[PDB]
Amino acid sequence: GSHSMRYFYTAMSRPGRGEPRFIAVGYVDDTQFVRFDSDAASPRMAPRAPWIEQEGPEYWDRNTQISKTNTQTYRESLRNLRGYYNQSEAGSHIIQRMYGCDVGPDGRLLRGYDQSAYDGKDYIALNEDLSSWTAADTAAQITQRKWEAAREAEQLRAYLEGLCVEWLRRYLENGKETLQRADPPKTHVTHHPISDHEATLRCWALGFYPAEITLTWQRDGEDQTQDTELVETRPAGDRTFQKWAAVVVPSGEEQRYTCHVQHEGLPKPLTLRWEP
Amino acid sequence: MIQRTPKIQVYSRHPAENGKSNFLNCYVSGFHPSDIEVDLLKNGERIEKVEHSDLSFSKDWSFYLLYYTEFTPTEKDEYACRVNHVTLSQPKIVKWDRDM
Amino acid sequence: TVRASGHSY
Ligand code: NA
Repeated sequence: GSHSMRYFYTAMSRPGRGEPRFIAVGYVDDTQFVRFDSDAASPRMAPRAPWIEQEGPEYWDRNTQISKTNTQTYRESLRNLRGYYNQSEAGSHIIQRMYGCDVGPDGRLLRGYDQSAYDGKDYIALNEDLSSWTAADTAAQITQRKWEAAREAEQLRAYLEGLCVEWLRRYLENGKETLQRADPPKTHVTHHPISDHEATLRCWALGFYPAEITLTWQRDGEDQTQDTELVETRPAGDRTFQKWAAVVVPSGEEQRYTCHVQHEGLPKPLTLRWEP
Repeated sequence: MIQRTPKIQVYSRHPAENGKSNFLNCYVSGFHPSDIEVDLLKNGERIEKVEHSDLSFSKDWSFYLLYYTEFTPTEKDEYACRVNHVTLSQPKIVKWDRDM
Repeated sequence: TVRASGHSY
């Protein structure tokens, strides 16, 4: 299938409690593979998946150096953004940044991303053209003029079309036995009576990877979107994910309800009903 | 300034069977800002070695974390997750529901 | 691999 690499940066100030913390994590699809935390005793980019451990010291030293520089630049950036919003020195604030690339099954760049938020709201984002910006407000317009003057879009575009695509392809090959393996969900339907009039049908999906999945309930072949309760997909702890969908049905109408499961590990889509 | 309160799910890595080793999970998501306190409770008492995942965030910028520890369920024992965050007046406690 | 450290905001 198609694949993605993303780096997630969080920089968090904490006035009176030391300098702002900088954390970076790298993902391929739903697999984390590196982390950096400026609060660590020896801050370094560290492995978090086995297929990255083979990279050499030149790799780890470049990734560590860039992250230590990033620690300082994001500290400066939190001061700058506090000024841009006329904010007190006593408050805690957060810059977030996610960037990376999507490639198709042939490894060709589908698109690149670079987006930033401040205290949880969109701040500035590189446009899909990898050459223009979208500033959310007049404070972010300052960053944009700073970034146009430093031709930042060109440096990000070069990364997104170059290293990002190239290293993602390398990781996918080095970790092909996991990153390129889709595990289908294990499924089952449970029945839990609510009253004498109704019962809950819950359609379970367990042990699947990647996280992308479609679980839906149908009544007489019609989707029950507005009446279906879907939990947020959740991690099991072993790389796989879990999800369930629930629908409340009249007692005795259970057979009119079917659960439909779509996942890329599945040879064919699944249709499930309660087997009493 | 806008804050988001955490969502909480408590569940086992594998289907629970008494006397068999497993992992208890407390998944906290959808929250902002990122400071959160999460404890796993065995019959009300905090469990000691509880690891957690590296801080990351979803597409809407909200944070998520998985707190987890190895355990062996029994019919007697009761497990739960206790979460505090700036959006909550008091710690929220969510019990492990086994049939789920 | 990470992107080169960029310009402050
Ligand atoms: Na609180």
